[PDB]
Amino acid sequence: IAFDICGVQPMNSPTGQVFALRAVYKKFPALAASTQTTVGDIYTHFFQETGTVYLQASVQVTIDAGATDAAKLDAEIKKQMEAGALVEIAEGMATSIAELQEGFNGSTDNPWNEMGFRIDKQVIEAKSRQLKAAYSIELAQDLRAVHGMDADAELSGILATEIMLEINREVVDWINYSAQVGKSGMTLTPGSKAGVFDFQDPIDIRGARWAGESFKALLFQIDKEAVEIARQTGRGEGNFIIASRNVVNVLASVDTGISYAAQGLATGFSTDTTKSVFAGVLGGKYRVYIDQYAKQDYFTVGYKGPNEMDAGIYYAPYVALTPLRGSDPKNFQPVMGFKTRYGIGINPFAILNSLGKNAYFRRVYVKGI
Amino acid sequence: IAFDICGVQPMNSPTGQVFALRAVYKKFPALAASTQTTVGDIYTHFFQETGTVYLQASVQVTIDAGATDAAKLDAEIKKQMEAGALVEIAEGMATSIAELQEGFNGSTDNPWNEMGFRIDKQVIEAKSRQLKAAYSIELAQDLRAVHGMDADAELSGILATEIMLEINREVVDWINYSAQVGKSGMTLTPGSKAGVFDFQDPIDIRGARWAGESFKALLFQIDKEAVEIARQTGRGEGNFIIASRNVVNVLASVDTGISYAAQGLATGFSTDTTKSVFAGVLGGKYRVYIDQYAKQDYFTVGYKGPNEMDAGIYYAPYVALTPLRGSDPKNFQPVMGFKTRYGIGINPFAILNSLGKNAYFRRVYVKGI
Amino acid sequence: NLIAFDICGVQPMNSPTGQVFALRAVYKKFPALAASTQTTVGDIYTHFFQETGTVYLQASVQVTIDAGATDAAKLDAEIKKQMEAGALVEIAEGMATSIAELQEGFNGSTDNPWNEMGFRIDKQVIEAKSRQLKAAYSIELAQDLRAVHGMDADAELSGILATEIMLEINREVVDWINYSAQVGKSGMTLTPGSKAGVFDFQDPIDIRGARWAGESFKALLFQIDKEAVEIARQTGRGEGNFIIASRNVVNVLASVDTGISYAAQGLATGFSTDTTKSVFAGVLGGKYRVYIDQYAKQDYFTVGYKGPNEMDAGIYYAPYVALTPLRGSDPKNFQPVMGFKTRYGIGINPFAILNSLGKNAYFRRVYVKGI
Amino acid sequence: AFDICGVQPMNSPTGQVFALRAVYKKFPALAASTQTTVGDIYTHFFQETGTVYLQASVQVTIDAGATDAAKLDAEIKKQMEAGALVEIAEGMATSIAELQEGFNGSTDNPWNEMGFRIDKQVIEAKSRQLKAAYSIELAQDLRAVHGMDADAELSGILATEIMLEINREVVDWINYSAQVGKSGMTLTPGSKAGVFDFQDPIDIRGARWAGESFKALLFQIDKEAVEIARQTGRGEGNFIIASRNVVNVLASVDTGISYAAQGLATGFSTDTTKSVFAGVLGGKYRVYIDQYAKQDYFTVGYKGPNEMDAGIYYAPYVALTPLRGSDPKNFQPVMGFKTRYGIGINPFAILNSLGKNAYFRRVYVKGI
Amino acid sequence: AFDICGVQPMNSPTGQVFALRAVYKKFPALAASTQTTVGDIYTHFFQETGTVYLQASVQVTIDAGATDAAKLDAEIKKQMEAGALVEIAEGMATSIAELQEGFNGSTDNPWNEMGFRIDKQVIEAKSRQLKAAYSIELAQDLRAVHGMDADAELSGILATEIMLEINREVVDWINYSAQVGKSGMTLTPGSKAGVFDFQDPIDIRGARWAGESFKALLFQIDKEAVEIARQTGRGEGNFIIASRNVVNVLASVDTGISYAAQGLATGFSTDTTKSVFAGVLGGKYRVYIDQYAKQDYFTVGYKGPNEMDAGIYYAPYVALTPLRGSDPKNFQPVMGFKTRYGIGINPFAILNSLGKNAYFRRVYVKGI
Repeated sequence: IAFDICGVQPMNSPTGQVFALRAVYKKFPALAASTQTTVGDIYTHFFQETGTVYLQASVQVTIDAGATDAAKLDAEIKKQMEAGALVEIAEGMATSIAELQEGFNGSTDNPWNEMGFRIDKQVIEAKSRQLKAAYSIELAQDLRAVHGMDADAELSGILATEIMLEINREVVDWINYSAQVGKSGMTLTPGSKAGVFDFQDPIDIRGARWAGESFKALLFQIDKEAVEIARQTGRGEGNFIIASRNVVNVLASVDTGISYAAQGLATGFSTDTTKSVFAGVLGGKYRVYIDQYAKQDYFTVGYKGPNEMDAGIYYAPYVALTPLRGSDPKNFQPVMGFKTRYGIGINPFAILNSLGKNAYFRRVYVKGI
Repeated sequence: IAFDICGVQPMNSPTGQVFALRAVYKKFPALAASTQTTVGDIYTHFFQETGTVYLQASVQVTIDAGATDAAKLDAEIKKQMEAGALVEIAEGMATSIAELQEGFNGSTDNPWNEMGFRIDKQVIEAKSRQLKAAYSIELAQDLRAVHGMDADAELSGILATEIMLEINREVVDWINYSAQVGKSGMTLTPGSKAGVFDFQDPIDIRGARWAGESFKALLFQIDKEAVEIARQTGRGEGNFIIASRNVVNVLASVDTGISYAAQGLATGFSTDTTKSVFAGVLGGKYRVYIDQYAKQDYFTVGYKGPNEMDAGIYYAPYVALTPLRGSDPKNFQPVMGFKTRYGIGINPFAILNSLGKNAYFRRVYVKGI
Repeated sequence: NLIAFDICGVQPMNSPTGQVFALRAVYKKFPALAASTQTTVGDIYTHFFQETGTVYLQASVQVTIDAGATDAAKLDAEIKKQMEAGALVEIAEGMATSIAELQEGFNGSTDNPWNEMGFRIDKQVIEAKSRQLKAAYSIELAQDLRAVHGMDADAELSGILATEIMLEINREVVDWINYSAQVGKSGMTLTPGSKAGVFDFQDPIDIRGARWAGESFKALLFQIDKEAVEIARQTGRGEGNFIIASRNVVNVLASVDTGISYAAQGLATGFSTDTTKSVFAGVLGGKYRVYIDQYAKQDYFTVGYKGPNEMDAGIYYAPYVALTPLRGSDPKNFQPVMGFKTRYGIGINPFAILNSLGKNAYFRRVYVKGI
Repeated sequence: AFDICGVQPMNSPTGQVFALRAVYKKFPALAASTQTTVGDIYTHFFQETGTVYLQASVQVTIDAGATDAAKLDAEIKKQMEAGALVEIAEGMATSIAELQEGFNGSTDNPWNEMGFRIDKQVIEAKSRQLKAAYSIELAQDLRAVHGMDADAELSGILATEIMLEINREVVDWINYSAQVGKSGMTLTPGSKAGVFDFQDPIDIRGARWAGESFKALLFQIDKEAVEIARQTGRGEGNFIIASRNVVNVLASVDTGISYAAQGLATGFSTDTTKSVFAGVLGGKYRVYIDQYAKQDYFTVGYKGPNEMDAGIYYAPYVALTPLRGSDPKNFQPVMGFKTRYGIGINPFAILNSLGKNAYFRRVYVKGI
Repeated sequence: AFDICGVQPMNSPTGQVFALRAVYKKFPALAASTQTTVGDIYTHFFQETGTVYLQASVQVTIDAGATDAAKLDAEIKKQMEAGALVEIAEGMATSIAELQEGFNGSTDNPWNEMGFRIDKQVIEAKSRQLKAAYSIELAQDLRAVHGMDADAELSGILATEIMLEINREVVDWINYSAQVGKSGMTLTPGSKAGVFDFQDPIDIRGARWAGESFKALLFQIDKEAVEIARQTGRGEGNFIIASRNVVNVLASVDTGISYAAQGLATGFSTDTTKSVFAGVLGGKYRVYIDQYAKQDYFTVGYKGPNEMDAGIYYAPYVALTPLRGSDPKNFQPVMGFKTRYGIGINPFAILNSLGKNAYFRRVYVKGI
């Protein structure tokens, strides 16, 4: 039943389609020897080391007029930077120019720009899941005769649960195939291991002591992943986490009164285990699932809007729990099960071109728990 | 009453039977010199140190075509890895291939959809148990004369308590016998001692500082056992813990106010002791009961579903607390006593097929408390 | 003014001599593992290692243990490897029980296996043992206590003395508890680096490597729980329900778990309005009802068990007489006396004072150093 | 992102907004042989480090033989070490000015204008507009396949995008005009003059782990808020505009300063509600997430209760006026909207906006 | 405006206020061969680290063969370790003094006295005035454009400013009459005699990061508060007046000491109302922001329940009295406000006030 998690847009035919709100997808004069900068303006300089900077003047200062040697010029600029005379910003300076130029050169013309979205569609097959039931008469006969049980019906209900669990696994698995590698690039700590959050590694845990602090550090990496999702998808920051039992046990220990075992269950001695759902209030940024089938130890930060076209992944059921019945006359032993067909969708990002591309999701390997 | 964690059903006739819902029960091309990786694709390489890792490309980078020296290749791969160009993931690869291959050329066979269960039944006798009061007239005369007591009325309450305790012991005993050795196989720490958790052993306690962290390390092993139960049963994570008083007190010392001492009785100066129930729920997940008769010191993790038929162990009280009364003329001392006939059951897993074999339970010996 | 025996049985007398009752409890060839043995999962074999005697090993893996290991040293080596591999698992008494039940259960019979309730239940005779005190005071104070303070003199002395005799009998009970208590932190309750009967806060072993007092104090509690368990096991009645401990120990215990003891904040706020320090401090961890031994001689605590039944204490006191007055004067100086006598009788669960000293299963005493 | 600025809406371009624009002593030298008077202040230029004022705590003669300035400095240094002379700067500069005014005070007629100029600006109701630009087949399929409202939904998206762009623009002007923060008056001498680097021991003041480090940024924020208070003459920063990284950091401290929200915390896909403020940091700064942050930064700004006390203005005239049509090159549908509002700024003398806006301080952030 | 001072409001200039102005051991040596007497206190000079005062708990003979001061020190030290001899310094001086004073007590004729003289100061109702200078066009536009009462609202600003300016002036005088804080009795030996540098281990008592460094300032504040009690004879500092930076520092320490008036922040600057105390530092000192702080600093001061125990007096005579007219030279309207109040301090003797007033101690701040 792990479909609330994504868009569904159920099909009424295989191939068969879903929709997604796919996104559309520094010129400063000079900072130079003998030039007096003007306060509030910005000048550009290439340092002999580490490329260029863009510095805003706070001080109207003439910089080393005799510095025909960049080494001297660099030194004076550094002194002026220390002085606060000249201050470095990078992309933000690009912005100031863009705003400066468009403001001063603004005109009516007819510059209707576009919503930042391509908006697109996919044709998907109603991919199915199932294998043969094979159950006996005698069993069914005694379940009813002994306890008044509905026999086959109960067995069927169990089976139906197993179907949903297998689907849930597939949905999650697809997230974890299409998801981009998290804790990478824009989301790395300079001293990191490039993709693994190692609780025993001071860098990943930002120098944390005690489980309290290192656990918060994990959530911090999660916040970073959510931001990258916003940066690449344009739909806002990551809105959910799917994670291994180890990860949730850790995150559950952050903010304390957040993740639940649905302990009313245990209180009553396993009254309804509901092992298909989530349980809680971690932070306030991510909806969350406890992946009981996690192969080892990881988390993935995802996103989902209120609109079904704003998932980045889709579950579009065509056939669900459609009963299959029969028997083999050689012994008349019965067949009871269900057929299903649902198919998946994945925002294009242009399965081979989905693997490692899905900007709505970032997958991180977890170590050290 | 141990009968919170077993199936009951029960029997209105010995021989006689119970039901049990029994279970039916990394290939990448290469990461090598001169190969330009493709973003999202996964490449494999065995390092001269560490061994094989699998890295997922984030960057379309040629891995040093001149790195014909495996040492040089390791250096280049490591460099690209540090760069975040190639990121290490472990289980992620195992699952990625499985879907890639199945998706690409999958099929359906003749999938009259199933549940991964055989579901079966076991015939049981109403195995008896019985106790005798074994008391004298002289005692009875004075309990009445001295305290105004109803003599064997009290002995009866004690005796009844004693027989139900013995029954409860038998349930626990069979769980402990049926349990597979825990902290074994899939649940071992490489430096571990095979089936025993030793609080003085830095491996078992994961380098823990003082009792606080060490006690939590025990909790950690318990969760690992609970998972193994889910893996083998196909039903779910352990729902209860049976453990020695030492272990329960240990578990009670971490994960806050879970296990209760029935503090109202302590406050009132032993108005009762009520030492006959589950102490509480560990992690909000496992009901934990005290093994009042533990042979050594230990814990057992077990699973119990909502269905009585999903216990792994069964108890069927056809006859219980039937009083006996009389005298024996040789000493003419009174006769008072109790008898019961309940029988036990196991999930057959084909007693001979459950001792040290039953998937529903895992048992670990505990040292060092 | 309190008995401080609210953790023990009374069974009061109607005559000296005099008696109490107590619910005294009544009180398989695993086949040798050998070279070439093909084990079977769940089966248990006996193995004698050249070092440290025997173990019992359960198969987790259906494996042959080196048929060429005719040398016990080789057999041990293969076994150790199989243990490292998780193939073979060591448990001792925990196995003895499974073999016993399988064998006894399978080969059982209706016959006549009626087992007894696990209780003997017996009685003791107690004389109304007496204790007594005198005021030993002077008349000149009685005269001026009245003239100067408006005091009732003798009346206050009487109250003081009555208090003292009650405190002294309560002290006597504690001494008997400590006398009879078994030594705690002993046998079943020892760790490998332990010191047999004493918890030392300056000893890294006792504090289990604790960081500062918070953790060290908790370590003391952990030892207390272990004591409670051993008591439970030996008496067959369950975990210790109360603690008697010295001022230093109690203050330590009250420094953890936030509110186990009453601080007597009403009393303190009002500047010692009525101290009544003859009362239980409160409940440790919500588990043990704890009383302060205001007369502790060394520094210590005793953990003990008490059921709801007066016959389930392990120690008994049967008040026959209390505060019977004395009045007179000593002609050697004609100074006055006031006084009291009590009579009560005490008992101890038989546990067979000869069978009491260091033998009383309901209690475990541990000394504490380093506070 | 207009509830953090004055609005003063237009009913005509040009058009204008109003703002509460603010209007905008020889201590005797200490010398050799001079005995100080306790509590008195003297001027002294050290050969090394220049001038300080020296306050006497001790009535001490400063080495009558100290002809050489080097000797005079040495005796002063010794007297300083001894606590006899205390080295101070501007607190005294004000003390003497007030002392002197007291001394030379006179009834006269010293009426002084409250320190305000109070002024106005003429503004153009600058327009903005976006179009749907979409294929008809898409719209036909959206409806035909799932009963979606097709072009109607695109219209809703577009209206949203326009509003987001307007907020974007307001932020961009704030970050155009904002002064450079973590500079001047708000620097630690060992700092990088404008960038807060979480990997840099100085910026984080040697903080132990993230908790303390995150607070260190909030401390820098308070320093910025103060500089704003000082320069505007109206009060400390009241709000923050920041990148998600910065907001997430600040939201990680002080338990509940940001919206805990706990309704979108463990479960699945109900909403994202991405149209609101993150909360109030420290109970002081209303904070909004810059969904278009280019790299990683934040700005601290002041906003008073009056329309005239924002330092920046947004004056809506026209909103979401629809466009409908098609592009004949392929006859594909067009929908869209146009708005008009216009902006303003405290004059501060966009010529006088760039890097001059006293109501705001912009800080570049890295290392998160 | 200030109102944490004595007010004793005047009904005339000159005109006066009152103030409750302040008036302002032969231990036996411990020695070789001497058996001590329990409870007695002996003095001993160790060859190293000066002297101690040791009280006998044990009647022990201190090594009669210790004729060598080095041996004597060793035995004394050992008996001290033994608990035989217990060390206290001034506490012993007090105990022996009491013994001596009690023992030799006599009526004689030293009737003692409250250690006060109590005095009076005549003060003028010093005036202050501000102008409006509002133009006609401004008024026409504020009414025409926003429906504003123009001059009336600008007047509210003007009146507020004269109130604030006086409040500022009162504080300024406190900051000059105050004695140098972090001086003498309140210094760390390695200090700079009056400035607290949050980056300097000496001032921050070895503290790690801003958290503990900031806490170290609280320590210095408590030291100042004590010095005030020591010299005033009336009590320890009760309040802190400090720069925004310092108040923010204090706010960050122990958290609940001061508040943002976060309801105003929450409501988007409904008001700022920052004319009241931020809170109470540590639950001990009421703390308020000097929004006009010149550099960066804090002053610790004492205030008794009696107006005459303030150390500073403000005795308002005239306040916020409006000016009305016009000026035909440009024919613009005339508005403004005036006050009269008068101030003074208790010097415990600005000529006799600067750097002298025991009620207050002022410290410079660096390194935040």
